[PDB]
Amino acid sequence: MKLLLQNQNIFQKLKNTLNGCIKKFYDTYQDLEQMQKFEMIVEDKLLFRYSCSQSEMFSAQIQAHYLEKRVLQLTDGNVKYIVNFRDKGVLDKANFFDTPNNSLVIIRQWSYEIYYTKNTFQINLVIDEMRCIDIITTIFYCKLELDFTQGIKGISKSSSFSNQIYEYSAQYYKAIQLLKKLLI
Amino acid sequence: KQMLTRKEDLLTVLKQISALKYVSNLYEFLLATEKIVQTSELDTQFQEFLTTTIIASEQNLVENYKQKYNQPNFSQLTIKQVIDDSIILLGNKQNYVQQIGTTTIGFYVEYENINLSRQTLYSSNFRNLLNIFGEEDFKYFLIDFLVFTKVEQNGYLQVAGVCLNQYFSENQYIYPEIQRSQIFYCNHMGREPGVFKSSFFNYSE
Amino acid sequence: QRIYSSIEEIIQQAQASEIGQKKEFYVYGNLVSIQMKNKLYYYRCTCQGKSVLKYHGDSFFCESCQQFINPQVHLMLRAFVQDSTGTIPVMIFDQQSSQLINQIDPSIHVQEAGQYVKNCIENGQEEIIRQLFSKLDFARFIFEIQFENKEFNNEQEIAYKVLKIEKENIKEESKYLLKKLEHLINN
Amino acid sequence: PQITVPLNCFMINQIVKAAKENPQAHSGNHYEWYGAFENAIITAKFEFLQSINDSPKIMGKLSDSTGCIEVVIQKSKMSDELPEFVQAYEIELQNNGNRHKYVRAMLKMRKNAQIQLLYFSIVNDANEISRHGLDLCLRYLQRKHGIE
Amino acid sequence: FNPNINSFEGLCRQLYHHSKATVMKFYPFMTKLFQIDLKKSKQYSVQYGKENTNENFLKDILYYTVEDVCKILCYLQFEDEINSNIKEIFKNLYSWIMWDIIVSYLKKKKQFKGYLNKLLQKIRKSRFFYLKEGCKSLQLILSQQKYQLNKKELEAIEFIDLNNLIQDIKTLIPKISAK
Amino acid sequence: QEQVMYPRILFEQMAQFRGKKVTVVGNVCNEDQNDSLVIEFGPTGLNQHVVIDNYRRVDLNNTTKFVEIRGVVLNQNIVSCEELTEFEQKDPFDFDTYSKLIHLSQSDKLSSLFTDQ
Amino acid sequence: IVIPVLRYNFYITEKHKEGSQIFYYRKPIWKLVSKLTIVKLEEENLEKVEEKLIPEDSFQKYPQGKLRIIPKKGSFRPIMTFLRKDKQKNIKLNLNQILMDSQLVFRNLKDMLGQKIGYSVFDNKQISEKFAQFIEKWKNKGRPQLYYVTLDIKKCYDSIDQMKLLNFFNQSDLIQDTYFINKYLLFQRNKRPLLQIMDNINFPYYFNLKERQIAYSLYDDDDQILQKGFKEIQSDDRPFIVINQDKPRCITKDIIHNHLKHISQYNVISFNKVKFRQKRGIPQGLNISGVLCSFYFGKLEEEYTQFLKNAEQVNGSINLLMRLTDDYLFISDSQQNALNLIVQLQNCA
DNA sequence: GGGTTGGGGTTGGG
Ligand SMILES: [Zn+2]
Repeated sequence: MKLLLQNQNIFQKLKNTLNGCIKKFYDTYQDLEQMQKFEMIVEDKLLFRYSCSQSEMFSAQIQAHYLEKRVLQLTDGNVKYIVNFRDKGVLDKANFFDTPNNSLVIIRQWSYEIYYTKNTFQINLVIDEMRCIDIITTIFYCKLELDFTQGIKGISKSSSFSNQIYEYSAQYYKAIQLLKKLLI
Repeated sequence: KQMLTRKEDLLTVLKQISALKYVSNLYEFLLATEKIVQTSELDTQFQEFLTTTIIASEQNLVENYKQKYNQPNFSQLTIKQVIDDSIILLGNKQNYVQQIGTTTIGFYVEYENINLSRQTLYSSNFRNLLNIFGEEDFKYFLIDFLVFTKVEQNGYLQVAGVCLNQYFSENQYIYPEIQRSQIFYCNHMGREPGVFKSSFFNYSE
Repeated sequence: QRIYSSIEEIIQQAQASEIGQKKEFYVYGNLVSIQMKNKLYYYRCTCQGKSVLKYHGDSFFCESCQQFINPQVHLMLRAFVQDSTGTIPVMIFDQQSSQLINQIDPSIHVQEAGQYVKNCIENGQEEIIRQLFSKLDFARFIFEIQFENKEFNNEQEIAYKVLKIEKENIKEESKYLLKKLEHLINN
Repeated sequence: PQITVPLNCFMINQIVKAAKENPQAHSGNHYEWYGAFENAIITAKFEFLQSINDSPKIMGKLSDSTGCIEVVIQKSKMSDELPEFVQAYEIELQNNGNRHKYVRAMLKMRKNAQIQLLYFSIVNDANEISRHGLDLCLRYLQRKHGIE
Repeated sequence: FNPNINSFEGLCRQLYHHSKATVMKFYPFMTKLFQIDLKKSKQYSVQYGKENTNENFLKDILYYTVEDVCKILCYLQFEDEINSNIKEIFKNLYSWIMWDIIVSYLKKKKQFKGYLNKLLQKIRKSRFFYLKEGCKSLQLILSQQKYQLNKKELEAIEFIDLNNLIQDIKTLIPKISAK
Repeated sequence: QEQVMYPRILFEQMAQFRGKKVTVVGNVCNEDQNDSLVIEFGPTGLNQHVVIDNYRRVDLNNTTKFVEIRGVVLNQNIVSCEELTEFEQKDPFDFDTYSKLIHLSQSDKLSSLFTDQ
Repeated sequence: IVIPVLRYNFYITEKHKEGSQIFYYRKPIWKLVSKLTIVKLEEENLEKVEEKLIPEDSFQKYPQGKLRIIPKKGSFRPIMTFLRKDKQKNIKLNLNQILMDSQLVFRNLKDMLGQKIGYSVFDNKQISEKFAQFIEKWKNKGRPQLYYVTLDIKKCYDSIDQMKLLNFFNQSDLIQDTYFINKYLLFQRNKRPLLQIMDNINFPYYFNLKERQIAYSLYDDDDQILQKGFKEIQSDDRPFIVINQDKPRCITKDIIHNHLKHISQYNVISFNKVKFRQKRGIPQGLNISGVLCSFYFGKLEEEYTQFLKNAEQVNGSINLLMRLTDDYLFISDSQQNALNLIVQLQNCA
């Protein structure tokens, strides 16, 4: 079971989708009108939304969820992820067998979300469609993890212990630098 | 005389097996057990599922599952809880459909492998079936019967009961075998004709 | 004197352990849920035959000794040990498995256990074996458990094996619980 | 985070009373005592209770130094017999001249349902009482400190 | 053997040639079988006597295999809506073809020259008689007006009447044995 | 359908209680041989003997070695016998661990679980 | 005595078109034949190789193959096998056992390979249904005269461009990124009629048990394999029963790409303790070779057979084209169409 | 101290 999820290579899909989002934002905001750049720089609002393509779907096991903050935890093998979901409608669409916890699910589609906050940019991952397939009551002890709800601090954490995490953190930092260079 | 036919029915085929004594669809079994009545109304999809579902058992157990007036049928547990109770009751037996991809630890059951058939088990049709049946009778129906549900024009998927593959299973001397296959495809060549230097013919001296 | 650790402590140490690390522990727990789906026993020679050449008609011939040997059956069992805290899967070898078999049924001799199990299985008497295994459920003991962080087929894994199994006695277990709780209260 | 926790009759009583008095909890059968649980371990004397017109369910009684609880014993349906662990208690009771004894029982409870007792073993040593008490206190302390 | 591809004559010719190939293919098997006398084996002697154990065993095998093959061939050729009398007549015709091929091939072999040939000739004669009787009875069956024939049934009736299966088989043999 | 609260107390505090519906546990006495059942506290190195008048010494099973009584003490060393079960014990019963258990139970921090309030 | 003598003093094998008949040859004659065959193969497709060039990763990851030669009239017929597994370097499987996952994926591809992007056939059922459709169209036309042409490719496997195959694999959208493997047991009715009611009647008397594997994608596909777990084709209305299993597997397109690149570039075989390496094409004998060859040649034939797509309505001419592996068969009504097909095939070649 | 699932059987196309 662990091998099946490890063969998914979620990092490849994440890197490709991040590159696509960065390129699309770069080409779509080449106007470089100074007053427009100033006025879209506002606190706590989304600026762009890039939906992932059909090729990059993966499956993970739900370990925990939080309805008040719409925070959902995913894991596979060594790595566990903390992401957000659109709303309760995503949960209702996924015909959960008994409970969201300890259920194997497949992500039909998700979208990268970019936000400006505290004079910097944070990238959020939002799950849009969910589908449960079978219940897996097997606790996977993930030594390593990355957080999408804390930004660069939540991603660069524990980077030294995983080469893939290091590369993804470097890509994230480069994307942040390019975004801030273009907008400001 | 007996002729082969291009069209056949699963129930008709099953009735030709001597080992199985009771073969019927779910709807008629429920009517015989009086769990439901003809005057009662159900959804068309649920009725079709009941009609198409085929069950069988090695013995006639209609009386055992006869409706009891001692206590009515109301459900408060989850379908997963009922299935777990049935699996725990199964105990050490290790050839049943419902145990595929799962293991039992004491009074706790653990799922660790992917089973595509669990969707039918946990479907709303089976939920309504459990609502009609009751926990104590469902836990034993999942064991005493072989459950087959139609999912195609002619295909059926077994979801409960003993696995069908179990039905497809003082010594005497056996002489050795001549190793004739060793002759073929030998590309080795030696300076002096004879046999290989590794043979006991050449090893002695 | 001995020091006793809990299942959760063993689990945490095994997870934190690096590949190739071993450690032993002593735990108060109960055996439960012996598994029999896989093959229950294997064959080895008296001279520790690493390779046993399979033939037909119950013929055997070791390679580490090079004589016509009567096959020797070694019993292999999988079950789960669990305290009040947590549960883990364990490997039970020939000696311990025979010890439990003779304990639950004194009729069968110690090394006779593997042959008895093999005879029952081959003759087709599995109900007796199943009932005997079921009678061992929730059997309290004192367990010596060793974990190994090893890699199999280029895949990291952790394997738990039981080394010693002893008859349980409540007095020192209660004493250990008392001192642990007193320490917790003091802290 | 553990489904099995040890506690006695008084703890059962207070948990059931609190759950019934304050039912504004999650829509799940799990109880709430420093977490969710389904299994319990208790050591107390057991005695049969004679029910009326109730064949499938057998009513039990566990009196202890803190209180008394009622549990239900289930039996097989295809044939009418008793579980082996309770036949052992019955034969011991008939052998020892109808004398009750303490037992080490593991039982499962769910809200809006009866308390089912799955297995127990007769205990003949008095030190098991102290063992159970210390284990209960230690586990309660562990749960309280793990909640925080 | 798809009926959507070949006609009745084509199917008959295909079966004829395939059977002629298969009998020569299978001949070494009974040649090897005759190297062992089954009278020394109780398992076969108790079932087939002790005088002609090999002959009885071979006859039983051939008979049952031919019957199964004919049933499968009829199932493949026709649908369930076709008349049982038509199905039986075609099965008898196929059985007669197979048995005639086998008898013609084996009538010259020395090992089979004696006891077995009479039994095979009896089987072939029985098949011919049954086919003729079924063909004769089918006319009376259809004359009752109780059945309405479809296009395939009409085609089969026309084929049978054209080949004059009522009397004998000499008409169809040149058409099916042509190479 | 009813609740009776049966605290466990060592030798020293029946005098302070001066009569409550309680429970006590101890080993059976046979060196004295009174008409009624007499049990002792501790490892018998120190003399702490109490007698129950309701229950006769011999009517118990001969294999019985250890007992406990749930009932109200009437007077010092005299305790009423209402509920009585037997334990045959092949292993001497530790008393100090039971003592510390009773003390902890009497401690306010764990008293909430053992008794109400 | 007997077997060692025959093994040492003779090479024993079978010819090409002689079936299972056995033949014997003296050892020096076979040595001469081996030398001549090596000389023939070196000039065309095999080259002597050194272990320095091949990367150590693939060297320790993949086992090598063995070469066998069958006599032929005036020539030979090489056969390479991949049964061996390397005891060293922790190898427990052979090439086929390693690649059977990709074999399942390409077997799934074979289904849409039948009719979408070329004229490829794989079984007598497909051949028969195509023939039946053409026969029905011929009947509708009114039984006009017919003409046929037959031709075949020589050494199709060795004439496969590795770069072109890799490009087709990369740019082909019929292969999804990720797939899941499901195992299940299938019970199917046999060819035995139902008995009408000596007492011992069981399931094996009426059903045959088969083990099946399947690979499915995570898309919301029409066949909705996620709901059932099987994909079976039935030629009759008789029922069948399926039970699933609990051994799933995952395969990624990148793994298939790596396997294809390795087998195309670093294919190493041995002969008389002398290592060789292919220079062009894919090795025959691998479980994926037939499907890969069919796809590769289907690309070119669909490239060069544009006119056939519109011919049947441009002038209403009935024409039938099938290709089984490297063998072509074409029956039409227009001699002009046949000549055009021959010319286009020659141009494509 | 253990460990895919090893076979059985051999026809007709490529
Ligand atoms: Zn040896």
